[PDB]
Amino acid sequence: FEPVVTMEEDEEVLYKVRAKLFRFDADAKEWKERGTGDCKFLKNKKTNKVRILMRRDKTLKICANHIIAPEYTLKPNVGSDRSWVYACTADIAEGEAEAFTFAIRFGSKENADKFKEEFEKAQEINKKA
Amino acid sequence: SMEGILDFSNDLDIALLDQVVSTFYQGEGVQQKQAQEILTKFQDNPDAWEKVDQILQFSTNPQSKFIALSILDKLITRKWKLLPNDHRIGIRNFVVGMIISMCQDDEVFKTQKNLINKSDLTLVQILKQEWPQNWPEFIPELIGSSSSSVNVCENNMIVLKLLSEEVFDFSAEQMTQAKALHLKNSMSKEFEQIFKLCFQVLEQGSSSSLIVATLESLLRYLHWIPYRYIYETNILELLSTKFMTSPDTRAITLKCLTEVSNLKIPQDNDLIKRQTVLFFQNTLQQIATSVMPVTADLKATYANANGNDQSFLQDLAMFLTTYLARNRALLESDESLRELLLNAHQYLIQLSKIEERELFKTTLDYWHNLVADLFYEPLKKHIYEEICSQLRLVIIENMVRPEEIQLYKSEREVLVYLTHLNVIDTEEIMISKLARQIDGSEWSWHNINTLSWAIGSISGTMSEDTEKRFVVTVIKDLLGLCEQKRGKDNKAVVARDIMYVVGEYPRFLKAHWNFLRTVILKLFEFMHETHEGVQDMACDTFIKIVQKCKYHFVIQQPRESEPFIQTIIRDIQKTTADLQPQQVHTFYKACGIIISEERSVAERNRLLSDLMQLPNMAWDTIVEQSTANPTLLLDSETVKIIANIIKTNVAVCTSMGADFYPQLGHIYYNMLQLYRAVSSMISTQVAAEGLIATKTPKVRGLRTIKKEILKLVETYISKARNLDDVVKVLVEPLLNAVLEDYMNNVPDARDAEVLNCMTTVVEKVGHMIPQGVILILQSVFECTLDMINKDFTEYPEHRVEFYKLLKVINEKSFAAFLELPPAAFKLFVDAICWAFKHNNRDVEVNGLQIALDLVKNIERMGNVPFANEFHKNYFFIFVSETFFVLTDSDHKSGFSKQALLLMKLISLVYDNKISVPLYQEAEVPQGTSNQVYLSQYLANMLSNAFPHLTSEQIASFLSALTKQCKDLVVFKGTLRDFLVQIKEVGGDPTDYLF
Amino acid sequence: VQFKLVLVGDGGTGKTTFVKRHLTGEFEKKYVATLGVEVHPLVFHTNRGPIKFNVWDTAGLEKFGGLRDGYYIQAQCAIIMFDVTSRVTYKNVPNWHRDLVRVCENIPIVLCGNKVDIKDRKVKAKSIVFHRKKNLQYYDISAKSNYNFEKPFLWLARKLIGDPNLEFVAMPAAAPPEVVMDPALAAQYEHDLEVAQTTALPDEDDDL
Ligand SMILES: C/C=C/[C@@H]1O[C@H]([C@H](N)/C=C/C=C(\C)C[C@@H](C)/C=C(C)\C=C\[C@H](O)C[C@H](N)CC(=O)OC)C[C@@H](O)[C@@H]1C
Ligand SMILES: Nc1nc2c(ncn2[C@@H]2O[C@H](COP(=O)(O)OP(=O)(O)OP(=O)(O)O)[C@@H](O)[C@H]2O)c(=O)[nH]1
Ligand SMILES: [Cl-]
Ligand SMILES: [Mg+2]
Repeated sequence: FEPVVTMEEDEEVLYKVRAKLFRFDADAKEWKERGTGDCKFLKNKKTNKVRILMRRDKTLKICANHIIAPEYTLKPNVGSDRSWVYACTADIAEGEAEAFTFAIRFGSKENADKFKEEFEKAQEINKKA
Repeated sequence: SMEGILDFSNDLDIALLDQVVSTFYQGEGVQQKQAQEILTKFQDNPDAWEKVDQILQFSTNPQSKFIALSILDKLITRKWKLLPNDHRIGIRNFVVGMIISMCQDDEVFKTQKNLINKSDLTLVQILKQEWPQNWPEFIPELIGSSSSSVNVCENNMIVLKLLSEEVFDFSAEQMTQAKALHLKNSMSKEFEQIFKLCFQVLEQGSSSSLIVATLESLLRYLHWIPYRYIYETNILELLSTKFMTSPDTRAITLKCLTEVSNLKIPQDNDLIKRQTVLFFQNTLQQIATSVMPVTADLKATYANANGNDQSFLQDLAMFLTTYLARNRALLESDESLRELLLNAHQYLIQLSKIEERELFKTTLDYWHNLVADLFYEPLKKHIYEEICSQLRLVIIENMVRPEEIQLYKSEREVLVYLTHLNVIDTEEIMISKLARQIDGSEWSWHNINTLSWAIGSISGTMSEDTEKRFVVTVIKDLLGLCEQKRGKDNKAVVARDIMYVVGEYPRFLKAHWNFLRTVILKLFEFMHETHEGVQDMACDTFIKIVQKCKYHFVIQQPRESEPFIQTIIRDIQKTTADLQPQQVHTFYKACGIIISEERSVAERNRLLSDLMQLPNMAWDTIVEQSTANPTLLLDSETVKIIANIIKTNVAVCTSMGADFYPQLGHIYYNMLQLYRAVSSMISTQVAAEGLIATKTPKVRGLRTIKKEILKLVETYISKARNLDDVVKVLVEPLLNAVLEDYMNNVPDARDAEVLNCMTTVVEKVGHMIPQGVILILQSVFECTLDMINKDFTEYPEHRVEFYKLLKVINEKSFAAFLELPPAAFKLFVDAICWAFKHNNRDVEVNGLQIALDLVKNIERMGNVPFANEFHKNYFFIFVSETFFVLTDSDHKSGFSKQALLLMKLISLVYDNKISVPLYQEAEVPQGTSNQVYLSQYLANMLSNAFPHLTSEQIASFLSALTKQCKDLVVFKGTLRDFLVQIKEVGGDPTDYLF
Repeated sequence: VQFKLVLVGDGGTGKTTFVKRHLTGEFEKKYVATLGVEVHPLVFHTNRGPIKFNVWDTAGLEKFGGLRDGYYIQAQCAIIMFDVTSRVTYKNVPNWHRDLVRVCENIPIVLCGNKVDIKDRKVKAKSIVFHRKKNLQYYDISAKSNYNFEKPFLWLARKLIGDPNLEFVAMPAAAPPEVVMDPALAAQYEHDLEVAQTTALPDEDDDL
């Protein structure tokens, strides 16, 4: 009897954490939210390059997509013990690659410290590759 | 060159306007923006109305003509009465001519509905100005012109629909009372003729578009017309048969019949009752034969969402619920109507299965009505047994979490009534749904959760014995389910549901001590489970059970060696060791609830001492090491510990209130020393590092300590019983610790919670501390006013707390304002009017209330110099400021209290309760009454503020206002009429005689 | 595949804030009243491909109303907004609805009660019934907490495409480009980062 008739598939998730991401608007000299959701470190199984990929909750829209460059440095913000700021030279969340000053904030200091640990591990992976 | 249209000095280029318009509507980015600004300026140009005729004739672009009509509408609604009669007639004829022309061209009629509809609304705006006093022939001509053309007839139904809307549905806020009554009476007088035309079209009409348009107008008429037009003509029969059969008319017809069901109707008339039954029979028969039978799966249909099915089914739910809520007793009396009654309800059951939250709530409101009635009405429930049985399943399967407060409440109430009507049926349904979770056929987290919510919701409806057997059965079954499931994801879901259910059955817990003890001990074990949500649910369940069963923890239970609260306290360090701070605070709060049940004071204080042992020991060690070494407060970790100590005190004080005093006494003096120590560090850090310091984790942690100290003090004083101890022991150290600190910090370092704390103090004991209240004012008044008097946005919390504080001081300790220097009392009046000009209700409402209370306070003082001086200085400031906020259109939420205040001020004068003259000498005759001077002042003031009003308008308004100043609802009416008249030219002064 | 969406409602109800959050992800705390209208494209990725809303965010304050109903011409869908902390915003919903449907007779419309994040709610759930007879969808939303914040667009999209199974899906994530540090913009970076590190992040009391 005849019977009735994301582009992340190439990647391993090294780390996942809930975060709020901000971009600095120098024009207004103020921090602006870019998205809240899961921040993931994805290792491409072909190139072994690790990126940050972050998607807003509800819409699943990308608010961060960039290589974790070995040259980047996580720096504290004056207001927060659970956030890092860093310059990013090429983020393609909104299409064309652009530089940003990012700040990413977590639920706790432990999460922030863990993120930094993983961020550095990924930098080291991006150096060997 | 697009800005050429703004020239106006030159003739208007129409092809250029159509460019700008096209660019706006179709264009993009930068181009759209520029065209936008130009168009907006063009439209707002006050002489642009002159260009309308030119645009309407010579433009090709229908959007241009739309905007032209907007411009004309501005003229018609604001400035019409400035136009000569001849010009008003010329405009009127041009509009009418343009509509007829567009309707007589079938191509235009079909393709330009937006422009025609806009034209029709423009016509109706003219009718509102002109009709019927300056256009008695309008309706006869309209009725006449209908016979000429089908397009014109259809369009005339749109005009009549809009007119009915403007006169009866939207008149209340847009017209004076007198003008609305005039247009209502006018339409009513000519309705016989309008109805005749509408009935004729429906009786002998082939055009579905014309029939639908006519039925749309009828829907609007049904809002106001007498029932005889429906019941004493053939129209009911037409609506409930013919128009239900064709789907083009079905949607509007069902809406008409819903409104028919709401008509005011004779209650004691057998013919009318038979007619009411009959149209319902006819309607449901048409649905069952032409749309879908009673058995149809509406859930499926609705989900598929073909064509207009969703709206149809929404409208059918509205019709059935509306009709049955009014008429189901009609269908219950005769047994030949039983099938109709049950089929209608079966349709509702089917509708209630639709997966659409807002539709479900609509049906649920009806079910609540029904089952409430079956719970009380004699000899009814047996009719509905099968309806109710189905409904039990529908509600159980749709139960939401108690967090959805209103929906959960509605569902619970329905399910409680249903449970009472047949407990066995409810019980069987729940036990069988539980078996389908256990056998896996219906297992899911959503499904077990919803079922648990349902089971919890009917707590207290069964007899104690029936409930006992039911709960044991449920708990055994859920426990078994929890065993079955693999992995703690699944086990945690079931455990939380077990926790949920047990917490909803306190009667069972109170009868079964061993079980209750076991449950508590299990929650304690779960307070070690770090799996997400488990510790939270355990702590939340603990406090919930305590809130309901607290007595059982404070007595010594049979075969226990001590009250269980002692056992909880003994082991508290072990119990709470793995919890987050917020969870620990909940735990201590729950213990506080139990301890307040102990009414022996010595025992209660001992329990309180024992509960607070760990916070108190940590506190003591910190206080000793902190004061001996003030550096220790720099430590991030210490600041956190101190904050958590204070928060624990707040938690326990929250549940113990007055009983907390011994613990407060233990920490109070060192806590105020800590407040000062912490204050210094913040001030030090701000100076050393800048205003940025207030954002830093360390300073935020320090400020948290100060705010939690204030919260503790607020919490205790708000609940205190011994107010003598509050005044004699607590208040003076408090004011010393906080007031100078507040005043002497920079704005950005001042805590608004200080204001809130002081509000509580004045509220509770302000009568007993007159000198304390003065100190409060002197410390916070000017420096806070200076923070908030530059704009409406800065320092939002201070703004709100500031006017709350002034409000309670003005209510409790008015003498404190009598002590102010005149210049500071002037700032007080300025501060009150500043609050009036706020758009935030939190500040605006308090401002108006303080003014009314202040007036009352001044009135109380009687005929003394201060009161007489107050009126001479401030009466007219309050009257004029109130009028400003009344009339500027930016403060509409405040209308009611503005009106009350104005009424109070006016009544003072028209009762002669102000002894002295308000006018300064050399202003009016020496003998002039305050009444006469007030009239003169207001007339002059309104004339200046609103120069387009006539003297006659202003005089009539003021005459009305002063006569009505002891009748608030009428007074408010007069105010609203004025607010209408100030938006236009040539308002009728006789309106104020309504 | 694009649709004109008109957003209407009283001043201060959160129309612009809601749209801006959807456009950029930012939450604007300041109230800057819209002058007439702001038009912005908004794209969602669906299982039926991308859907574009041409969002006409109109002014709710009478003095900034601009073309008013002129903005509604050829709208294919609408959101009517009020603020559950302001009753007058709800009292004016029939007025907005009236003006809107007179120009757009047969379009899907969502009624949205914004600011459900605020604890002291003034327009209670049981008061909100206007949508029923008008066949509007209703959502409680919060532009601030993001409660239900995609729902208005998901519902409208389902109505417009005529597919009740339409889902929003994750927009594909292209592999990002490898970076090269320009030594000429070395001192510039330090300056901009210095400023960013010493400007405090907003809402440090929030969960994220
Ligand atoms: C009047 C009394 C009559 C009878 O009491 C019997 C028994 N004495 C009661 C035991 C009660 C308990 C063990 C507490 C229980 C009801 C509560 C919960 C939340 C149990 C949860 C699970 O067992 C633990 C779970 N496995 C752990 C996990 O993995 O989650 C992360 C029971 C039944 O026959 C009757 C009611
Ligand atoms: N608490 C809270 N505030 C909100 C929310 N959405 C917006 N707001 C704030 O409320 C105000 C709303 O401002 P807008 O979004 O510009 O209001 P609008 O409706 O566009 O105003 P008009 O353009 O004048 O019609 C701003 O202060 C927002 O930050 C929300 O969900 N919750
Ligand atoms: Cl009891
Ligand atoms: Mg706006």
